[PDB]
Amino acid sequence: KKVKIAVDRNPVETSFEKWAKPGHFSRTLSKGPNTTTWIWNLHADAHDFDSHTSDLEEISRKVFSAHFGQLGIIFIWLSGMYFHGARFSNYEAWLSDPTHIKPSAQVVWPIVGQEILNGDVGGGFQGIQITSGFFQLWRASGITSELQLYTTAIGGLVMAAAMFFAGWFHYHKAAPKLEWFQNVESMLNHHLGGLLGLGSLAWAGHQIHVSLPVNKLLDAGVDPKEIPLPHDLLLNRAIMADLYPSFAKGIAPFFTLNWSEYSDFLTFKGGLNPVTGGLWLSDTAHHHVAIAVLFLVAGHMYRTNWGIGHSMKEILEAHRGPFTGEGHVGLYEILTTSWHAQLAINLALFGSLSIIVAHHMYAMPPYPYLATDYGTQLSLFTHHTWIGGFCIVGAGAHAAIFMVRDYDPTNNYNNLLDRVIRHRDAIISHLNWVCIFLGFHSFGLYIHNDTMSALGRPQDMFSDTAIQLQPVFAQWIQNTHFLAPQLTAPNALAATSLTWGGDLVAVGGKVAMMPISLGTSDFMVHHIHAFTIHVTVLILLKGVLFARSSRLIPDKANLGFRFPCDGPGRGGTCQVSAWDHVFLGLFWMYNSLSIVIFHFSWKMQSDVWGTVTASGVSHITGGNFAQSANTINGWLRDFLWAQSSQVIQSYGSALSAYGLIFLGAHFVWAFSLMFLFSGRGYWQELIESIVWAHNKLKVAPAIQPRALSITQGRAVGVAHYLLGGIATTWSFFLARIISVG
Amino acid sequence: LYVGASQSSLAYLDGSLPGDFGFDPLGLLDPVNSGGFIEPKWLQYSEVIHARWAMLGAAGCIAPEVLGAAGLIPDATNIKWFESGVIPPAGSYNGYWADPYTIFFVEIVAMQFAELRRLQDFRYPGSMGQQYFLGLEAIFKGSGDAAYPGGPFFNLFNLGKTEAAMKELKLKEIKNGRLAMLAMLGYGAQAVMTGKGPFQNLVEHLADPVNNNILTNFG
Amino acid sequence: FIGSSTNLIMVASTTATLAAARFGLAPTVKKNTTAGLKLVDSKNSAGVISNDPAGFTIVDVLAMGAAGHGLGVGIVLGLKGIGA
Amino acid sequence: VRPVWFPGNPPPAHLDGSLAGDYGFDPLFLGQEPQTLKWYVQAELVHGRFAMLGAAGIILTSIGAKVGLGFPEWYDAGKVVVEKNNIDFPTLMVIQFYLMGWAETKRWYDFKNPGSQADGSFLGFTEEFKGLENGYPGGRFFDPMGLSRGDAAKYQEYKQKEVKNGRLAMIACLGFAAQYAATGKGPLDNLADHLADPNHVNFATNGVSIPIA
Amino acid sequence: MKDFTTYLSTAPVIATIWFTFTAGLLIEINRYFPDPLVF
Repeated sequence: KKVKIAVDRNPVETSFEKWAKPGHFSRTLSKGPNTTTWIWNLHADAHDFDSHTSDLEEISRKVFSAHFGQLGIIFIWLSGMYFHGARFSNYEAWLSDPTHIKPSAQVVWPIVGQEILNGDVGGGFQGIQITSGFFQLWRASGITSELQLYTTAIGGLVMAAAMFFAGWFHYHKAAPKLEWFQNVESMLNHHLGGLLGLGSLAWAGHQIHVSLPVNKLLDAGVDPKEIPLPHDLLLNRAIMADLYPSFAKGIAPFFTLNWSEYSDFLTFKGGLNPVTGGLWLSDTAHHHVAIAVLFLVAGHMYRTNWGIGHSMKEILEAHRGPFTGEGHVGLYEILTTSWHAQLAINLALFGSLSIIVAHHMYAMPPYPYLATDYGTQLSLFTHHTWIGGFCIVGAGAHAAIFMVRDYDPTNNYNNLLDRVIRHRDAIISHLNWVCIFLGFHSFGLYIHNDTMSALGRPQDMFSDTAIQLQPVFAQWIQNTHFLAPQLTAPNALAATSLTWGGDLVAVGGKVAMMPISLGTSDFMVHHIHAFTIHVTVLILLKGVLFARSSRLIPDKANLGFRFPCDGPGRGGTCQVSAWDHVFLGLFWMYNSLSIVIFHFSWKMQSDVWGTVTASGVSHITGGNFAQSANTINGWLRDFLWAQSSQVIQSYGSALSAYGLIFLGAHFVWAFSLMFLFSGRGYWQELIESIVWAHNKLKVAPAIQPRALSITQGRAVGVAHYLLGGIATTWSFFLARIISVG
Repeated sequence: LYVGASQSSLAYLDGSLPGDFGFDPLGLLDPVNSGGFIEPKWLQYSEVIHARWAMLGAAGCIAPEVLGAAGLIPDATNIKWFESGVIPPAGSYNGYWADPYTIFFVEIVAMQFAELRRLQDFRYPGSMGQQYFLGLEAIFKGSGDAAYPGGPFFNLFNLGKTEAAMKELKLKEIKNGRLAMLAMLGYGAQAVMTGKGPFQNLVEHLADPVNNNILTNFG
Repeated sequence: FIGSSTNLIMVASTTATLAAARFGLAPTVKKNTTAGLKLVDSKNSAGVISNDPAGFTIVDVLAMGAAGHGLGVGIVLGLKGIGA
Repeated sequence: VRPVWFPGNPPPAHLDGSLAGDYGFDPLFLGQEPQTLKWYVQAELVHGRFAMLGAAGIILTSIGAKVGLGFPEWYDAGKVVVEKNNIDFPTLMVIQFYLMGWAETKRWYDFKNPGSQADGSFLGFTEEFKGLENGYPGGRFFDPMGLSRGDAAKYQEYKQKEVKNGRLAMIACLGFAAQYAATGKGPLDNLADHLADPNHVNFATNGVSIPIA
Repeated sequence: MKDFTTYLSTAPVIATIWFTFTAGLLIEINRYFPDPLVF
């Protein structure tokens, strides 16, 4: 009932004794190796903390230290990016010409002829054109020299060492008890107020005091060397008062409730900056201020050690209706004792937010000179989308893990979860039917269009000229968003984004952002996306609901979460485990996200990106998406065959490496088919023949070579399939968008 | 005793520590499941260290301005506490016998010797009296309490002969140290807000308090 | 600033929020509320020892001060937003 | 009992004070094993002896350089000798490697098998290569004065002096390298510059050591 | 130190050190002998 800091002193001793003993974490691997399978097991059960021991406190402590080690790795990565930008980049030159000099932060050593990759990126530099968008982010924060980036790299290295020391300290010197980890009310209060609110407030302060004046001077034509240093702007009120008259009043208008006096750096300009092409930093600063206040307010919702506040168990138990039985009874105990359930919820919302980030970033570019860099835009959208999809699949996987291991029927008699398990057959049957309906009405349109076009009947197709299926709802929403700053947003100057409608914004002869119009092809591809998302949800939800039992195998929970099969009986029970459902969901997520990124690339290169000519805007492909995207042949010829010309002829230039990867990625993917279309029995017998050859020459190892397990074979196949396909699309997108963008 | 006392904080605060007023709403002295640096011995030691350092800091931050206003020291000196080379952007004094980095190296060696020997005596009570230190180990033995070592030098005049007198003096030290800590925080806040010295702020407030306060210094 | 509408509204808001919780009309650290918005005893872990006749602790003062500040800031900005 | 590198910290088990200059300084436990500690003891002794010879030579040459004798600095003596005297640099390197190879190889195989070099296979010399202890090769050739075979207390005191002077010389050579890379002049030139103005001519004002200065 | 050396003697650490040495030797050979196609 009391929220305090519970801890144990020196639980584990810091020593290297266990480093020399592989597989000490598990009782099965502690014996030692006898077969090669053991080695693979050594890596498969490394992070499986709830399998080493059944103590929840040990699992929680290991999770805490793992989090610290992960943050240390992330800090090393960030410090490396800052160091590369400070010593092996052309950021200083790119600042003087952000519309002609290509960003680059990686140099290669002159060995075996790889120096050809050091292409002329501009500004008297030779390197590899980066697409991470770090140059635009550093320009947005006000960084104007390599010394600041070098100092940030040193600070990142220090933070990495601090994170590693924190992990070691919390695991071997002061390990918190289980009651400290179960303070979800206090944890949520701190993460809402402190972490999010204080982080947004601190970033708002930096944006107001550094990003706003430095970027305003950069947009005013001032040379980066003549711009005052950030501390100079932070020390005197004269420069800030000259750039913003509201600063001449100090912090007095804030305490006197005269916030309207700050209307020069806290506005609702909307749209995009006509000079840089990105969002107004004054709007982002005002945004961060509002976000900080909202999160700080939300951080005082749950009760911790005083009477005021809420108890999440009380709120969960108070929500119960006539159609749900008992309601959320027992959900609090489920989330406060199972790390897999929390991981499932967090991974799902995290992946969804990542995809939302990708959409909001291409639509509303927040960094200066970001929209004009088509390579960065395409790469960022694709990267964030892939991360979101992978995290969603992982969410389904951990939901199944919770259902198999941490689920207990003695505490879920008549709650929501029990009723869901009770009607899981109805859920799966209806989702299967909607998947079939969406597949027919989504793929049949493309097949019918291909047939009518091949049969010489273009008037019988599903296009704008022929039978049209206009997305009236999306068009109406676009019109409402365009007209919002005049009726429902009187205090807003322009719209949130230019994709709704209105005038286009172009910077340096390149279209930064123009309105997006949806037609029949957009309708068809949106239905394709919905169908693929529904099928992925079907596979994951089927693996989650039927993880404990099914009509085919009633004791699936006894077989665990990850097992190959239940034998060839009952006609065949191959891939009945929840792990196999995650394995199939990975393929469907890859297919879905691949179609999503293809649609994004074609729509952007066809109706948004392009140069600006005299009295007219010309796109990259000429606006052929509204006429050639309604057929599979159009996607294969105009988008795959035509756009792949850059990646196949890249040999001999700075993009030749991409072409090499384009070929290498085709290898790995096909390599996956060796592990997905075969079985370990054949490989075991082949290994036996090879073992005989070794035994003849007395070169047979003591560790008996065994073929990969069935589950390992499936994991290897899906890993290679994903890596090959993703790397193929990565090479194609990057080579194309760098050559013509 | 003070405001904010609670029955939970009174479980471990029975007046044993000096200056115990039962003010602990954040529960940092609970010995039940304590470790690392959040434990009673280290916390009390850190409080007395901060108390003494803040006492010297408050006196050193308000002494040159008061001595300069009294005409005791010349005009070359008598600068603000944040303009004496502490923070070069806020102002630096070039009248010293050397640059601040040379003096900083001297401070590094000096403070390392003092602080490291102090820490080693805290980790091992009485370990600073065995190794040879030019015969100075005879006064570095301390006692059982790292916060109150004593000895011939740290307790030069052997004050607090009676236990009650020592307790009274300990309470006086902790209260004066807390007041000095609050004064140092006020010094920093006034330096950031007004941009002037603390004694100058006191004089300006004494002249006309209605027109000289935190409400009128906002803008 | 003293005597203006902004100062008067903020002072009245903070005093109103402080007067409601002390006189048993708003949630406090000692009395919680149910789903039907009815006052009832709580289970506070702190158990702040106060001398007030109704048990009004300093935590109640801080909570009511924040609540009154929020209501006052919203009221002032709302009136300034409607031209009144 | 005995003084340590960090007062109050207990000395490690692998450092019991039997070796000369034992202060219990091993935070990384690099010499926890007995054979590894033996090898590191010989390595430290060789390093200190070479550092002592180097520090003495550098100080003497800088002394001759400060006075009007024409002695070149230690960072240019190699070029001055090779260009002034018709000496081929690779030939000198090969001769030095031959002599050092023979000496160090005999020392190495003696470390592997103590007393093996005393078999008489090298020109019949036996007691001149028998060896006294690890890293302390007594005999009439290495110690013609016989200080290692008389007055044990004086011998132990000289051992402590040798290890301490060796560590000091190693620190001195590191200081020579840092001083040349930061100021660009010789060690005595830096000493004269510091003695001329110690308050303004030091590492805190050279503009290289402290970058934020 | 015995445990540390035993950890450094494991298959992945030994493989990393050996491949780094072999790769470095091949890279330095191609660096000092650019474009070797024949003997």
